[PDB]
Amino acid sequence: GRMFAPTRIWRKWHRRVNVRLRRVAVASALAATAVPAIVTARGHRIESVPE
Amino acid sequence: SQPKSGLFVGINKGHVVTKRELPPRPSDRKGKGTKRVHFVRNLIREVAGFAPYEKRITELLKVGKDKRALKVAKRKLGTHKRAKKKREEMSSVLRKMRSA
Amino acid sequence: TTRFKKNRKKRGHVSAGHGRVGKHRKHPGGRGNAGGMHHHRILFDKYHPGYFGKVGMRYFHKLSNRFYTPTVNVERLWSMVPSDKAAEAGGDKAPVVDVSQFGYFKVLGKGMLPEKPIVVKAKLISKIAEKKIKAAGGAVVLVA
Amino acid sequence: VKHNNVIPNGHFKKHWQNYVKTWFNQPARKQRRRIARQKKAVKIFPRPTSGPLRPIVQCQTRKYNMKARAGRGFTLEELKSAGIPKKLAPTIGISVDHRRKNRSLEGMQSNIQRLKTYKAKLVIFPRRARKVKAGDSTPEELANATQVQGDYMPIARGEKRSVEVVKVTEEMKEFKAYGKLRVERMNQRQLGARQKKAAEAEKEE
Amino acid sequence: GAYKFVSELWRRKQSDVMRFVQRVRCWEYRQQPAIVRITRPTRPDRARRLGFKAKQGYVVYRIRVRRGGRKRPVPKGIVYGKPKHQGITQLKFQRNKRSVAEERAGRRLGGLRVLNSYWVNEDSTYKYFEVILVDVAHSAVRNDPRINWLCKPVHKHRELRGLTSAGKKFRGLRGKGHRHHKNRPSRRATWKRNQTVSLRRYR
RNA sequence: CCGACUUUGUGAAAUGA
RNA sequence: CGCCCCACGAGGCGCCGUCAACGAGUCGGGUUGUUUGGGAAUGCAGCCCAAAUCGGGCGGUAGACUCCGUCCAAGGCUAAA
RNA sequence: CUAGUAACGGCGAGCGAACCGGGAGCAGCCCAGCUUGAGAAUCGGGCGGCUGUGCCGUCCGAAUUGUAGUCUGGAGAGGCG
Ligand SMILES: [Mg+2]
Ligand SMILES: [Mg+2]
Ligand SMILES: [Mg+2]
Ligand SMILES: [Mg+2]
Ligand SMILES: [Mg+2]
Ligand SMILES: [Mg+2]
Ligand SMILES: [Mg+2]
Ligand SMILES: [Mg+2]
Ligand SMILES: [Mg+2]
Ligand SMILES: [Mg+2]
Ligand SMILES: [Mg+2]
Ligand SMILES: [Mg+2]
Repeated sequence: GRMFAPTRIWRKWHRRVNVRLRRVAVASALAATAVPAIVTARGHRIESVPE
Repeated sequence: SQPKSGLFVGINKGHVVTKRELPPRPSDRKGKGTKRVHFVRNLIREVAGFAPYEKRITELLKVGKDKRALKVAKRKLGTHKRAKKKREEMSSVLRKMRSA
Repeated sequence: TTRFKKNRKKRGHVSAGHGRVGKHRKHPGGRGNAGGMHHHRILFDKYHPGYFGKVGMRYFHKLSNRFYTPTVNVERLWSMVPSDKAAEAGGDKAPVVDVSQFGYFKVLGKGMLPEKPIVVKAKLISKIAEKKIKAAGGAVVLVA
Repeated sequence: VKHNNVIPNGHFKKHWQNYVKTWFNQPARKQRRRIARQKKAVKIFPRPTSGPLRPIVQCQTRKYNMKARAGRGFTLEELKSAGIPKKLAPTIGISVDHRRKNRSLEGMQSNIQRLKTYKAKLVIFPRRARKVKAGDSTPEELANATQVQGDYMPIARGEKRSVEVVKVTEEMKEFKAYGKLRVERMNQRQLGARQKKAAEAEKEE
Repeated sequence: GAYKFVSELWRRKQSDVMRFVQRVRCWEYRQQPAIVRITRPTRPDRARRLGFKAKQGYVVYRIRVRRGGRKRPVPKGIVYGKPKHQGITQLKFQRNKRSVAEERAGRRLGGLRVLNSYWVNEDSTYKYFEVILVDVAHSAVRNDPRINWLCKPVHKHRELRGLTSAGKKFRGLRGKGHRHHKNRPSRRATWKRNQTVSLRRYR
């Protein structure tokens, strides 16, 4: 027989975020690239990068 | 004709632009009867004859009871606008047959 | 976020949170607004007063364009003139504002104005907008 | 229905699940239109990619009466007064709209300046190689011809926000603009009642 | 030019001469089959203005149809349903008789394509139309640019699909503004469009 | 069931206008 | 790129004032039925009436008059999105 | 987008478009009618040729109850340049 409440193609697949909120998030991610403790916490082997 | 008043509300309200007179186009003569079509229609008119309600219009006009002439012409044709001019046309036919 | 829906916490509780005595059947009150005049009467005449009936006269083929009057209060007019051309001004010389250039048809009269004169040039004015502009020393120029 | 909520207007009593339209092909139409635009540009090289020229016209409708937009074509009056024949105008990248009417000099000269600008910066290849007839253009400047891309003659949608600074005159202060603005509303209300009494003034006296 | 004369003489349809000739033609028509080949149009002017030409391949076929409305074909007037669909005798067919005649001639005449059809005569029970048919395999039609457009495959059974003059009349395509905006491209197309729930991607 | 319009044309009389 | 050289025909442009021809049981009207958001009637259809050429259809309330805005149906073809 | 709006609905449940505007693409055309009358200038078919999706010649036929050409209202026909 069926499945309960069959899956349908018109789910909400794509969600929308405000353009300014995307930009703010890209700003915070760029800021977080600059902090060596954040990269090292995040899982990159950086003990020999110069600066 | 003359342009708007320039005031947003009131008699002839609107915004002022120097109005312009349109050149004559075709279709402003649209319906202006021509020499040959008048010739054709007038010739065929007596050859065919008059439709029976039009004959009743002739009778009521030559009696002179124009109100009922219009009334029956309206009840045949359908609307006052064409009933009126059908009565005018048939009055024209009666003047052009009592001219002689 | 189905991992958050409270149905998941109601797993194992036989009734899925809808009661044993009064069960959860299809539509025990009717589809939609059924019985506004009859048994949802309390609801409709408590929370939606004025729901039922005609009031007013019909208006065939309304265009919303015919009714377009964007309005601006007097208090916001001075934001429309830039600071430079607020400086390029004195007691006898005042800036001229075309609100129609800003998208406003009528100029309404809410709020304060600075004592500095201003010549607002609109399509429609209120009584009070004029009284406040005159009292501020400006003037009104009606255009369209 | 139950606790305080808007009266629902669900228009889902038909078989709407047979007519749901999903937009998963939106990127696909974007890319297909882009492809079609490239392959039209290469074919109509070196014609302008926006197509023929379009007139500055006013919109209808009190809400947008002041906001100019690109129309459909130049009128016959405009083509004639700019000196470009009817049947030739669509040939060289100029739309023609025989249905518009010119009701203002303000519109006509506005578009005539566009016709003159287009003819000023127009180049036309000869129908053949060596034969350069009237209306053509010289090879030396034909040789640098490019395909302009985008809108090559932009239209300002509203006249620019300009606020100059002027004097406040005494007779300008004396002007009761609201009283003015009520007087013609009164006249518009009374327009029938006035002309009627005028009509029987003539009819009797 | 005689066609103005003859056209006006057919405009006067209640005159004595037209009454005579039209009654006698009505009798002659009533004494023949429903669909009959006729060599030449009885209304040359009307045929011409609709695209008839004295050229090979254009044939004229006279079609008879009964009059009156469409009375519902149900077994005893019994219509099982709610009272609002329960009538029989005052229902009207949503195609005009001109179209019915074209759609009779089109079915019986497979190898030819319907161009137009025009009223010729009428009585209490039967309307007579003349249908202009075109033979599209015939070289004299293949070589006439004004009529090649009818040889392309997309113009098959125009009559059966609602594309002729009568077709557009009963489809309500005679009009453009309001009062006629639902019928473009078709009533069913606009119903589908207005019923499609548009669920945008980023809704 | 019956009434009107329609196919539905021709001329004749008697009563109303 | 090469040979073939484009007219007294057609077109465009300028002027003139003379003509200026345009689709009928079709429009349109009544009534009925269906349909529409279309409401003194949105389309369509049946029956009856049935045209106009200083005219005809519109201007979302039926009606008559005056003026104004607008278009030219009852034949046909036509990609693109 | 207008808009779950004007409207429609035992004005209850409900139902519900359009104009404007922004975009995608944008291309407009041809007939019938008055118009060769020194003269059917048009079309088809059989046969024949060649260069062969056609062209040409000859002979029949269609057609004057009108094929071709000019015209389509934005016009057009005439006359001058
Ligand atoms: Mg519990
Ligand atoms: Mg619960
Ligand atoms: Mg239970
Ligand atoms: Mg309960
Ligand atoms: Mg209980
Ligand atoms: Mg009760
Ligand atoms: Mg269901
Ligand atoms: Mg049905
Ligand atoms: Mg109806
Ligand atoms: Mg078509
Ligand atoms: Mg809203
Ligand atoms: Mg419905």
